[PDB]
Amino acid sequence: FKNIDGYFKIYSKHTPIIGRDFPQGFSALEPLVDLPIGINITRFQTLLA
Amino acid sequence: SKFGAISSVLNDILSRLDPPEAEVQIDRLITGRLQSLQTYVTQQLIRAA
Amino acid sequence: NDLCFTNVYADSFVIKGNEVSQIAPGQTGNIADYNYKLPDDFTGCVIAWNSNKLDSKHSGNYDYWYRLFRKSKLKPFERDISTEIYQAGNKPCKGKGPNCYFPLQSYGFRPTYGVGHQPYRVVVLSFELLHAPATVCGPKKSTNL
Amino acid sequence: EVFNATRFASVYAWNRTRISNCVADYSVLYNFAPFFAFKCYGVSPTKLNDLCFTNVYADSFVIKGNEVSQIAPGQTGNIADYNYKLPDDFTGCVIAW
Ligand SMILES: *[C@@H]1O[C@H](CO)[C@@H](O)[C@H](O)[C@H]1NC(C)=O
Ligand SMILES: *[C@@H]1O[C@H](CO)[C@@H](O)[C@H](O)[C@H]1NC(C)=O
Ligand SMILES: *[C@@H]1O[C@H](CO)[C@@H](O)[C@H](O)[C@H]1NC(C)=O
Repeated sequence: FKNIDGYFKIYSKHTPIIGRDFPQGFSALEPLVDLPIGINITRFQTLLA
Repeated sequence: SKFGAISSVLNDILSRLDPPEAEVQIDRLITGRLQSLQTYVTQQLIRAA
Repeated sequence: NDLCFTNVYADSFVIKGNEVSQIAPGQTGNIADYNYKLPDDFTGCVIAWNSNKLDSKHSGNYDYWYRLFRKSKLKPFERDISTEIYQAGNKPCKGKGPNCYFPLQSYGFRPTYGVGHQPYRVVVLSFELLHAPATVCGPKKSTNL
Repeated sequence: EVFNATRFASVYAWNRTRISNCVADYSVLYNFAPFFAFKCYGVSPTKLNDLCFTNVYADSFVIKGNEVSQIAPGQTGNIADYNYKLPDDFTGCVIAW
């Protein structure tokens, strides 16, 4: 996620990789949504299930 | 050489004028200094030949 | 009316006469530095028309507001809506009076002011002339490829 | 000596002091008076210690409370019309304590 001049950009790629942890083989990221938020972001938090 | 600008010192022009007006003067300085460097490089080429 | 714009942003507000000269890409003044700041690479239009028939009345009208006291600068296209008293000296003072100033003062308008003091209704338009799927157009034409 | 004076002239005869050949430090102004109206028009109260000027005029006069708000460019009143009129194009500051 990035917030240059607003325009929130979300990149992603879903694949069942080897599954130990962060892989070593290279993988690309395909942008999914690019939406102009145009606000002030300073802190970040994640939700659960 | 002021090259047709207000002053000859980049740190003076930057610290004295705002960005969007000092842009013209710094562009003039770029066009002059880089042309001088180009002439020097060409003369070096001839001397090297 | 012969272009395509991905997104159009229409800001709106009421300001005085000299502030119209103030409002411009990267300018100076408390309005341009603590109230509203445009990006240096602004691509859009500014619109200003004197409006003393809705923003003025007998006995005055002080409903409008503007900020003169803010700790730092405004970044382009930010708000900051807040009522926090400016710190003067070193006092953590919270209130009105000496060395404790209200951040924003009234922008009061009356039917009888000078031209530079007359309500100047200003609306600005922001455009994004970049490579993206556009939304808004004018006369549309289409021929077979 | 302009803010430690004891006989600030009246508004009808406003003393005008020509300030020349000096370094304008505004901290001596900040520590001398617990201000109540430090509004500026052409510059910023904070943005003044880093600016150069050709000449400075300090007009000093003691006046009533509402007349403080009266004193401003493009104003009216018994003081703004007959005693002291601030030009609409004024580049300076007023200080009231
Ligand atoms: C974003 O919010 C923080 C915390 O209120 C503030 O310090 C910062 O200046 C803000 N950025 C803006 C409004 O550009
Ligand atoms: C006058 O100067 C003296 C000496 O620094 C100081 O103590 C006093 O507060 C000053 N008074 C005014 C009104 O400036
Ligand atoms: C202005 O101040 C000076 C200070 O020496 C004084 O001599 C002069 O009489 C004052 N003028 C008025 C109008 O009070």
